[PDB]
Amino acid sequence: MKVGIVGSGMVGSATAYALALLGVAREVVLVDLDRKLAQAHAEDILHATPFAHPVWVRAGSYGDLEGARAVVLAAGVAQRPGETRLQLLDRNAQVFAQVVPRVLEAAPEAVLLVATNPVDVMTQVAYRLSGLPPGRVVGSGTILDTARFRALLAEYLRVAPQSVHAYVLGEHGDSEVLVWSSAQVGGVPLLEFAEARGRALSPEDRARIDEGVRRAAYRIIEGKGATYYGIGAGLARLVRAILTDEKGVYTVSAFTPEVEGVLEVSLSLPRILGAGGVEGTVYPSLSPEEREALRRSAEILKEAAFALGF
Amino acid sequence: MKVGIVGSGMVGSATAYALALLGVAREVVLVDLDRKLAQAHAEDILHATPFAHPVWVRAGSYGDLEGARAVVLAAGVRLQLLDRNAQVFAQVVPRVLEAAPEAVLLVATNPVDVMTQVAYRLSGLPPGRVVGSGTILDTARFRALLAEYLRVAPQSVHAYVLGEHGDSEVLVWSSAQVGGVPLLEFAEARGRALSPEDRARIDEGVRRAAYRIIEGKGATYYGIGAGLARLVRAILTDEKGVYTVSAFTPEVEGVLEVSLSLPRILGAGGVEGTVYPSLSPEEREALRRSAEILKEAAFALGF
Amino acid sequence: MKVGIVGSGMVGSATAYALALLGVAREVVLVDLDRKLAQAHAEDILHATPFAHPVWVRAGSYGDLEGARAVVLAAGVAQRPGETRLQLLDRNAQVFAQVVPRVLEAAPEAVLLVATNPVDVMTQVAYRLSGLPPGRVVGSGTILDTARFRALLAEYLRVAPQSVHAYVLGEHGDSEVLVWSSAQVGGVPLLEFAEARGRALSPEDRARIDEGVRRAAYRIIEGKGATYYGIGAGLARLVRAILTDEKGVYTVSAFTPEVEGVLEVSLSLPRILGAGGVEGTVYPSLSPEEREALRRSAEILKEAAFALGF
Amino acid sequence: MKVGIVGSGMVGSATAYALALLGVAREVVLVDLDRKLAQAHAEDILHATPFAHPVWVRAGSYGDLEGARAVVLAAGVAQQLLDRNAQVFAQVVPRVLEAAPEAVLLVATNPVDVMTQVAYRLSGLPPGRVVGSGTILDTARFRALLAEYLRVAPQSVHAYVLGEHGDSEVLVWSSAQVGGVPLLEFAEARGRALSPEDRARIDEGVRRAAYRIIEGKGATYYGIGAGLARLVRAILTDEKGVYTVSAFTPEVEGVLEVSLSLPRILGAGGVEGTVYPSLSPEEREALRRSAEILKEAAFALGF
Repeated sequence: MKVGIVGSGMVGSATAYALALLGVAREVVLVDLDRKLAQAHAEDILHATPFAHPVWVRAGSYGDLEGARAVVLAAGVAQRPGETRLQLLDRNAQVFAQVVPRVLEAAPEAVLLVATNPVDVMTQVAYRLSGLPPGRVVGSGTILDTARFRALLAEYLRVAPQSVHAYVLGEHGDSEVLVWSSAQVGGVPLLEFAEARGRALSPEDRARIDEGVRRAAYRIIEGKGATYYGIGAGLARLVRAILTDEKGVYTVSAFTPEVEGVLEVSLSLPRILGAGGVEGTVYPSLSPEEREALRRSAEILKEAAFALGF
Repeated sequence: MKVGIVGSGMVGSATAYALALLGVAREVVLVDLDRKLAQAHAEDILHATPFAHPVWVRAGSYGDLEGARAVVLAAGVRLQLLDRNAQVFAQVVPRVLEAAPEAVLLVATNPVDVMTQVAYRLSGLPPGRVVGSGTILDTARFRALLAEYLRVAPQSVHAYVLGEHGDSEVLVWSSAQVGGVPLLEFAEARGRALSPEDRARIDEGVRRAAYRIIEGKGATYYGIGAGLARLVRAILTDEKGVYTVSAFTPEVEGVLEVSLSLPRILGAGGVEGTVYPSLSPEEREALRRSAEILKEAAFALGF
Repeated sequence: MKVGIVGSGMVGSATAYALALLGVAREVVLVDLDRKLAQAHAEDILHATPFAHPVWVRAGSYGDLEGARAVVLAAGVAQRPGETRLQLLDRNAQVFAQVVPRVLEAAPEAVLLVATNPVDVMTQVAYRLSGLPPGRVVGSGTILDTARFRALLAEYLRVAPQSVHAYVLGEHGDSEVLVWSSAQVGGVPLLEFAEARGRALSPEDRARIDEGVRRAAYRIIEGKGATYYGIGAGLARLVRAILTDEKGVYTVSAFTPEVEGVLEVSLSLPRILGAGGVEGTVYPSLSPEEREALRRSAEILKEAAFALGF
Repeated sequence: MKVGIVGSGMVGSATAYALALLGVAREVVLVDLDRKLAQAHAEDILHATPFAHPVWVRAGSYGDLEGARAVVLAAGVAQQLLDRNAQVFAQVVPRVLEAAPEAVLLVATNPVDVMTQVAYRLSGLPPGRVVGSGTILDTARFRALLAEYLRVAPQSVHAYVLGEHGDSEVLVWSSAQVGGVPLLEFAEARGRALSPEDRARIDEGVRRAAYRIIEGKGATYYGIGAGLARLVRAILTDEKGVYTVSAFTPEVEGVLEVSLSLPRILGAGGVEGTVYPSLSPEEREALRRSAEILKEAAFALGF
């Protein structure tokens, strides 16, 4: 099976590196305006594959994305000195306007998996441009924050992460929501389970955890200039769900008819991911304050789509 | 790390095979009165290892269990039968713990809940240290069938089978989650409302599995072999994962000092916590009843 | 991908088990005239799968082999009281006469993987009946013995097994040829490597090791009646090689035009195994002594097959 | 087990990432002067681990290297550079062994062959304990291109690149083996004659790889990251596998006291054996000269 990746900076290349080291697919195709950036990365990574799995990583054009069952969009541009947010956004919006049609031309039946930040808006942009059903365009969304939330929760409780069920919903960013209230451990309420043991989650712990989750990206960018390793592996996992038609549940961003009163916006909710993209939503119980933080996350996101016209 | 298995019949040797194929442990020691049987299974399995993982599978004595961090008891021979097996354990358990005072005991011998209770009493260890495979195959089969019906990955399905492993085990439909939401509410949102005949169909698939396998081939071993290996992995890696395994428990639904499957946290010291699911009146009554026959079976046997 | 197995005894079922636990194919189909036996084994193994990899193991008919890319033939009958080896071979050759056309009817593109003993003659039988090119019919042959030879050499030299290249060739069994002369480690000749390692490999070490390889099957049969775990995993690896078009080198049995002058005979030589089965033979340097042992191994198989009618 | 990585740039951080995704060690510790760079890379990678294996990646000081079996030195500093880096190693090496006295030192810093010699002198350890990545990438690429050309699994191709990592490295065509048989012979059997033209194409493919990668992206790190992770794994598992890595060598073709890549057996204590292949006159002579230039470079820098 073939995976494509458009955009061969750190995020696209680390995604290819993850795909190869985990042996997710037999073929990975890097596509980038800078033909020879794509080539350098592809060849650097090919040097790694003998020490892991038989995986054919190459640089390529959109035509070489033929039969790709999933195409990662980590396209976009290197921000400029003094280039504002909204400015960079308009630029990436225009990159996608060129990327999406070309990808879908070579790989009509590919799920499009959007990585480019801000991921929720770029997801909505690629959805509108694709002219596809909304399930076929999936954004990586909050998956790393969700998993980080699970990890920190599992740690404090002393149980396996895979026993912890817990979400981060909404915008991938400042307004994301940690769903404390219907989080579970082995199928039962989490806060309550904690309590029945050593100590219930304290105010200090909750916000130490909230800060562990919420300001991770800021810490990373502050210290090294950008995040890419984390999302590389998260994208690989999603690619894996798509190629194997897993139908696992992931907090990914997609176009959603309505949420908490807000209409036609892309954001992360728990969704079932398979060979054709997201194929069902799993809406969990929310508390009134989580519900309200979500409406609010949706609206922020809706307004950012307005400013781009999508 | 070394794993021990006492009893080199089909269940024990299949566990060794699953351990080796999955690469769970670097060293696996099969111990059996019939030494030549243990050696033959060990060597057969050793020929497999170049095609999987570096795992030293061998036959040995009780003393070769020294330093083993988990030991599987698969040494099985009506409650006359159940009497013979308790006699065996009265030999096995002291000799395992002599060579390996640190080992978590993983009871596989039928009936597993009773034998888990007897292993416990004989051990003199704390209760978390003696763990019976219990209902893990049935719980997983229950999740598998539900996942298929719902068209969702089994890992998103949290459903339990609890109590006594066998005919009277309790499928806990009532509080089953999926994606963290109620099973039935999720089932409708997938356009597959669970029908009492669906519910009964699935029930049949879980409950009658072992009976079908025995009718066709005379014994079951492939499933529990892999299940025990997964359990051994949990112990060796101090996973603290949740598994519906049997352990001596102070009280279940009023019934005191009985061994049976509940959702339990499993790590390097054995089970170290219970995660008690929500039960409906029917299920609870079933469970308390299950707990009762087991309590007095153990009691008939002097345990 | 789908793999079929005909014959659901201990060899066929242990093979299904190894395929499931190692996650080799998405679907495994066991076919046995004794349907309740096939069904019992498939369902026992299906219960293992939640603890390893998603694999659909099921019992079925020849018709259910359709689209299979490899079918393991572990078909056969139990020796009766006072029946000769050669009488048994008759009855088994007859089992293959029924099996082979039915398998090919339903999965005309499958590589056939023969496991039934004596594997070399049975490979010749499968090949003649199939009507297929020689590359399509492959016997497991001596892969277990070759693997053991290497493991023993490894442990003795203190070096990783994958660094040791030693072959067991010819007829699977007492007649097999351990190729000492051209065995190499790290590319260079075994016997100095041992030297420049502070292990000389007295003639007593080679005798120890020859007994280790040659007499394993006997020891196992004497202690438990049959072997199956070893070949179950050996076969699973051959299947993986076929499904991944690996073109790896294995000492497996195939119909060979000429070996040391003996014509049209099946036995193990080093062979390249890929999606179409064996696609090349690698002939290692042989010593006068080994060459004559191989020649002689070949002509006893040639006779036995012709005497059988193949 | 714990692995240390000193130097948290792209090589050091790609290595930790490789180690994490492949699930090689349970603890990965990153050490860098720029504490925040190390912390950021570590936290970035920690976010990946839920989607691969349970691995604890973290920033730390030399003290946190306690009990590390292997420590990667990718501490080259941004640009006489030699001298510069030679000083770094004078600081780094003593600190590491203080925390991790059984630690094999794994030099990644370029030029890797001299640095491996540097690290060795300062080590005060047995020669095998200091191992430089050397030509492992080029050897693997050489095998990959040959496998591709001959239509055969890479695992079957036994071919080495030896000597100095870089433009004067030696492809050992003469004694290369596929499936145990001489290379050129196997090419025949395949009907895939290795002509001078084909060898030139393959040579360029191997020799000019890093050049091409530097030109398109500015630096190389993904490949060496996975190669180092494999070397680390060999060490942690006491594999005793054969790798073309750089190590201090008493004499090579008559040149004395020089560090360069030869096939070496790699285990828990570092390299514990050298496997010297047959060399054509051309190759032997090219290797001899390379070794000269290195032993000189080693001596002139003060090692």
